[PDB]
Amino acid sequence: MQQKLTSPDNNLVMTFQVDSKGAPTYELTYKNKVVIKPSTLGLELKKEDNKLDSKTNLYDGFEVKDTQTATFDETWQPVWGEEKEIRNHYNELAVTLYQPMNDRSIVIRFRLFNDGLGFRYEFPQQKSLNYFVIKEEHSQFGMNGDHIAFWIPGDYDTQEYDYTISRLSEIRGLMKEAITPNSSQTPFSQTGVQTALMMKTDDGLYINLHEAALVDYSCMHLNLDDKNMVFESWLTPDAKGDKGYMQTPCNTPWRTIIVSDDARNILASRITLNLNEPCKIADAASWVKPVKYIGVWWDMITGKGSWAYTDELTSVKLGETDYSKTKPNGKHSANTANVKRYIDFAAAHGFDAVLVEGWNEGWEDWFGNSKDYVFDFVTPYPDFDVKEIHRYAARKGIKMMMHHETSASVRNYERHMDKAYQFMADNGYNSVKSGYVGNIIPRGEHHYGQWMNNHYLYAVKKAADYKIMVNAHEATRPTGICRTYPNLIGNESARGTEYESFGGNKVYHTTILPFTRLVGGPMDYTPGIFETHCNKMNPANNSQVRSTIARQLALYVTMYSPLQMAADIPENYERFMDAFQFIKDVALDWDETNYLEAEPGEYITIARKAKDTDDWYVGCTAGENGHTSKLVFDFLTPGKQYIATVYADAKDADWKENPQAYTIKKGILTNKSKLNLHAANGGGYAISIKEVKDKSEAKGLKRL
Amino acid sequence: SHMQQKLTSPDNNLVMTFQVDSKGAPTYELTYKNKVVIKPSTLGLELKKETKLDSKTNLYDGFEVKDTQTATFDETWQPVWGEEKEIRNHYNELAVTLYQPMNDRSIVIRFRLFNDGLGFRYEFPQQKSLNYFVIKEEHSQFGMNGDHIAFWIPGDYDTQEYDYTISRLSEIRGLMKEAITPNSSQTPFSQTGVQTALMMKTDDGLYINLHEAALVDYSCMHLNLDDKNMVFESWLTPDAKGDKGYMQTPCNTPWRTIIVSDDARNILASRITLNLNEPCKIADAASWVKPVKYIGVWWDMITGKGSWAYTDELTSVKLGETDYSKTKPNGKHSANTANVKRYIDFAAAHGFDAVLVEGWNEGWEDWFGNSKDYVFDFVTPYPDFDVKEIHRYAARKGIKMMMHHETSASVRNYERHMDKAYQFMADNGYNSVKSGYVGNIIPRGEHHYGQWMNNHYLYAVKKAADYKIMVNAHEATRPTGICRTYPNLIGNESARGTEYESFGGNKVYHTTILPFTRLVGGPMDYTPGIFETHCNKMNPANNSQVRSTIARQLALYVTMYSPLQMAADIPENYERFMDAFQFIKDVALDWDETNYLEAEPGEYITIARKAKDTDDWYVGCTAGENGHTSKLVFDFLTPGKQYIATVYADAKDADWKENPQAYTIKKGILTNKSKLNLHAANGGGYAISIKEVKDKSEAKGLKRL
Ligand SMILES: C[C@H]1O[C@H](O[C@H]2[C@H](O)[C@@H](O)[C@@H](O[C@H]3[C@H](O)[C@@H](O)[C@@H](O)O[C@@H]3CO)O[C@@H]2CO)[C@H](O)[C@@H](O)[C@@H]1N[C@H]1C=C(CO)[C@@H](O)[C@H](O)[C@H]1O
Ligand SMILES: C[C@H]1O[C@H](O[C@H]2[C@H](O)[C@@H](O)[C@@H](O[C@H]3[C@H](O)[C@@H](O)[C@@H](O)O[C@@H]3CO)O[C@@H]2CO)[C@H](O)[C@@H](O)[C@@H]1N[C@H]1C=C(CO)[C@@H](O)[C@H](O)[C@H]1O
Ligand SMILES: [Ca+2]
Ligand SMILES: [Ca+2]
Repeated sequence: MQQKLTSPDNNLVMTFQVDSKGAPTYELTYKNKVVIKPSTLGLELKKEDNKLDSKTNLYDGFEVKDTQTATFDETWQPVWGEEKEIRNHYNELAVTLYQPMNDRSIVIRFRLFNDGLGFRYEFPQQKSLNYFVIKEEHSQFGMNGDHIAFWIPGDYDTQEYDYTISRLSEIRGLMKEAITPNSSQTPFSQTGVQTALMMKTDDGLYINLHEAALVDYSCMHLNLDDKNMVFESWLTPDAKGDKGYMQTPCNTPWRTIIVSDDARNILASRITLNLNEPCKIADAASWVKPVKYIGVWWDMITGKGSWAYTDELTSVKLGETDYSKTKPNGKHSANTANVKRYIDFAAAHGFDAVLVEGWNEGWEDWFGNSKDYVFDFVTPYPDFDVKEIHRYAARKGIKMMMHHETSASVRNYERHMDKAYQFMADNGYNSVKSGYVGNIIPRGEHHYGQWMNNHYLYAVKKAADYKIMVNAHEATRPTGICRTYPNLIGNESARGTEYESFGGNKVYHTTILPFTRLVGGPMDYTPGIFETHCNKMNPANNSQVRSTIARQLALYVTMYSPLQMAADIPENYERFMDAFQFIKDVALDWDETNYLEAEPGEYITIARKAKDTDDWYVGCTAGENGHTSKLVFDFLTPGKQYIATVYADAKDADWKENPQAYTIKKGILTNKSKLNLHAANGGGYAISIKEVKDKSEAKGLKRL
Repeated sequence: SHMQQKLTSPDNNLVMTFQVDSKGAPTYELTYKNKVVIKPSTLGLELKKETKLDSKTNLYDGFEVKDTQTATFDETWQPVWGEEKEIRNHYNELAVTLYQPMNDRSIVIRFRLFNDGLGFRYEFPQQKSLNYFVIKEEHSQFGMNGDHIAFWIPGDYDTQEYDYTISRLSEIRGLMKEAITPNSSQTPFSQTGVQTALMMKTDDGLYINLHEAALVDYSCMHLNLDDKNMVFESWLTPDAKGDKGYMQTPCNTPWRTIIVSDDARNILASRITLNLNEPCKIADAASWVKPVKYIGVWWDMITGKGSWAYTDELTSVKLGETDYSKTKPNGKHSANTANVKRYIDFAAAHGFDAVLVEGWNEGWEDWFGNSKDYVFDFVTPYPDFDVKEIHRYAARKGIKMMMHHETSASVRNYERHMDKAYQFMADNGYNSVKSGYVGNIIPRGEHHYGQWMNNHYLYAVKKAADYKIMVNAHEATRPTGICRTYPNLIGNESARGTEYESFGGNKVYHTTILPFTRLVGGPMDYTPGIFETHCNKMNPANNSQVRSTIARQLALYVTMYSPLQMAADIPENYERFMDAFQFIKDVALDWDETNYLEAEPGEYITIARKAKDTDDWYVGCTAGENGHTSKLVFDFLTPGKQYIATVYADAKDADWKENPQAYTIKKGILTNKSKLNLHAANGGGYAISIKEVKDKSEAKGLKRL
């Protein structure tokens, strides 16, 4: 009767069966500890526009018709990632479920790894199941206790919320305050949360609930039954309230449960990526590449500068408004002379590209007007010389990063997309930062519905045809699709550094993101703010970045991404050029990654080996209690000497009272070295460890 | 303030009186020859709100006249194609600037009064307190002076493919249920809602038409009747969230029109709709836009004889995955090279310009009602359709192929494929395309006539113009004169066409109403020309019968104006009646002059037109269930000239139901002194070709008629 699937190491066991009413039921244990209590699986379908009642049932009345098992064990290499190779090793169980009352069958495929379980529903092409609409997916995740969760409010339009750390039973009472103001937001439940969801159990376990390969389907959130402690899939509705237009053969994305008694193993898990389809960009390795950049950006985010060219018009209309006849507001940062200054800085310090926002016509009306024809993505303002900027950047060996804020007007963006990408190709742009700020147009749709998920992928696939890399802000959070389309080098899709200018992010924010948001794909977090007091940029902005300078440096290692921005303005980096050296030195791609220390909400310490080098980089980020590390460099090569530079919080450093106090020490390290470092409140540290290649490097240096 | 204003038509017959009432509501009234046409009616709009009412939502009262400007316009222009060579645009104008103290904002209401009607629109100037706004409801009233007889179809956000109903305004409510027949995509909105291009006949001898003009960047207007006070009010089409228009100043609403006369023929002669549209924007239009007479592989599938699909063995298909080469032909796929060539041969042998082919591309297996997103790619042909060979062959025969772009209402999908689709047309010699939008709109939640889709339809036409492509769009929002601005929009169905004669039939009087309603604003691709009226001969399972005689079908080439005319039957049926087919072969598609000889909505329409750049005339008469007797006087012909006339008429015992294929053909001479008595049978009519004699040899052996 019951089906049992075991992980390769025998530590995890998944038991499957249908109850007495034919409802698919599964459960999972880890080291003999209950991780997932008996939980049901199934979906309810929309009644077909006027048997008709029984057809809506795709949740019970099932009989196990057939079962197939198999084992997979292959290694693959991502174009860019946290390590050179990833091993995909799992035991699989596929259950064919027949539903007599509707004469149709579905398949539930289970893949069990040593670090977690993944499952998905498969809908075979058959006589009685072709086109169908999903009313709701009912995938349950029954918890064995009132765990501690690290969560953000379930929302169909934004994920730019600070995390909350509380018991599952406390979520309901905390939801109201957890939902802060945002340009576009649609919370759905007093107990709804987003994925990836991170939890810590009283019996020493760490559990992460998420999904993988979100394609041709609506984004999954989780709704908590806080009486029975059961999380259940809650999909994003379209403009009519429906949750998915399907056509067999088709599959739902995978649902994942990553678990371990060691928090570091959650970060090390590659289940999400392993469950995605293999790379579909044949020549990816020839053009896809990591990018370290700076940009004309923080000016506008802080309010010092503006995206708009003029402030004298009540509104603008592309093709009618003649900007050449308008009065400059004197705050437009995207002007040729200023852009060249950034290009100079980028070239002088080894950066790959320079982002510039506010370069094109239309910014006057970019915010909250639900404007359809808001941008054309190709017409520059009078003070932005596309060709001259291109000429200069190219001569300096710098690439300009295109900016495509859509103001959430999606049909408008698609209509202009080919011309926009061609414009990029014709003017030397091979990477683009897109955005979707505001309520979606078509009006009625949400940012994470099936409709928009299709758009985001459409944009990435078309970009691949033009050999363009994409960094999409406000898009649906990643679920590992980067394996399939490596040109998607980034997404924000979470609360980033920009909010440190909008009131600030919680001190423990970066000690949570790697356990949640980063599972499924890198984030364009835009770290590197040295002048943490925003009033120095804009007197009217009293927001303060909750970090020390040393912790900002650490983020280049603790916030993984092949796309890394040094977000502050050149002048501020010039004020602390000694600390800036770490940002200049740090790599963007890795051959190896060692998670040294990890505890969600408290601290994260990671060491990574730069790809194709013998150099290592270390970073530690900590919460309000700071953190003391006892580092052991036994991961370094035996018999080798290393030049180590330690960027750490000075004594009494503090994110609030003394954020710019840091020390820099240079010495020698070997695999026998041990170091004690203390991360302050909202602080951390960064270490560059370069293999000695010449005696004339250790001169005057002593062992640390 | 500001004593009521008076606006008069050039001929003094119409008078529009405007005044803001005691509560600040803009009010207008209209009289024709001292008879009330429009009783005091208010104008204004309610806006969407951006513990108490927000005054900003109020754009209907609390106004005061701040300024007024009058002007007269009198200019003549020439359409690329039309019912006559030149159109005179002559009106007296009154523009009223209305200031709203409570919101510190102003709007303008512009009135244009012609000898045959009134047009008005709202204008929203760019200003400090009015920039971006959303319309909740437009409140344009049209107060009737009585319980008039109306020729209407159910107000609907998704379809206009309904038969007309003739009833008193007070009877609409009780007839609505039965007037709403089954359709693939329909959204009725009121028990007393009707579609615009509403025709009425009053007890005191007036004919009134209510409609709109220049429907651009705005939601389609329908009319909702208050049958207790007989007041019609603008009812716009909602978007997926229920809103009725996203506006940004400066902007204007489309024009609202009231066409009136005591002579029904003058309703047909009115050019107010076209005159209110913006002038042509296609500079080189004359060099590529041209009328098209065509036939097509079409009726086969409409009747069920053939299929659009290539195979019947699949539960569904997925473009790019389904390999049609490995599928079994269903043996009913009409869109195959050899068959298409037969049509091309026929088109060339009889002087047609183009051949339409439907079911040529992959995907038709799932085209109907699945709300399928990636339903077509508009470029990949089925295994049995050789695009290049057909192009070479058609070119060799002097024929052009008409592209078919059924979208199955999946709009984002069509837009994503549009440039490649139009480029494919250009690369393969297709200069015209018949598009379609069958099914509920995708994005799901939108309706066929909302602001969103109206934008799409125009987007498709404007892009087509860049490719020098002409468009004929089925299921799109009904026309409002935009063809003046974009002459490449040579057609729309957007009403119940001949296809329904195969779906149970159209009412016998249908074609005696369309010219008074649907045709106001633009031509219709009605696809006339069915000679074998019994569909069971095409498909035994189809017992539908076309409600027409053969002679009436010929008449439609003159009474259903269009620069795009199809001869819808299959070649074999035209072969059976080649003598009658001669009229379809001879009739012109564009005209220098049009004379409306007889006209009564629901009963009969008789029209005479002079072919452009010729001295030849064509006449047609279409009648309802009571038939019609005409006393034709050919004084519109040129004095002293001889004409070779061929009369195609119903036999004395003809009847659409019992004897539809009984006709007579007479050839003789006509002069401006000639007179003919003709009788159109029940559901019948007649057609006449009148060619000026160019060589005395042509009149040899012929006598005067
Ligand atoms: C540019 C940015 O705009 C939006 O951010 C808004 C926040 O969501 C609001 O909550 C609000 O923040 C205010 C605080 O609530 C308030 O307590 C005080 O601290 O002042 C804050 C600023 O007024 O206002 C924010 C600005 O409107 C939007 O939600 C966010 O996603 C946008 N960021 C993206 C857009 C662009 C432009 O193309 C890029 O520069 C960024 O990289 C994107 O991430
Ligand atoms: C092709 C055509 O399909 C749709 O027409 C459907 C009618 O709207 C329905 O009411 C229904 O008619 C049936 C009668 O109700 C029933 O009493 C009996 O008489 O049988 C009739 C036929 O079954 O079914 C019709 C067929 O599904 C749709 O509404 C209509 O707009 C469509 N016409 C356009 C589509 C194409 C294809 O690309 C072109 O061939 C035509 O030119 C278009 O006008
Ligand atoms: Ca953002
Ligand atoms: Ca149709």
